Amino acid sequence: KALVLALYDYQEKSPREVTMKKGDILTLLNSTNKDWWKVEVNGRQGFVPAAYVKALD
Ligand SMILES: [N+]
Repeated sequence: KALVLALYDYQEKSPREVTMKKGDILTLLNSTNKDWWKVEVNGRQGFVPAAYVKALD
């Protein structure tokens, strides 16, 4: 699966979200929504704002 780059820190604020740090390389799981993408960070999966990551490939 594709990788995305965290452009900002984001702290999860709902049970379906996940936290990321700027510079993190996240695995993209689902980009079907315009605003929230499902990613894998560490060993957690959840949603982060699509604007706060950049797809690499
Ligand atoms: N998290």
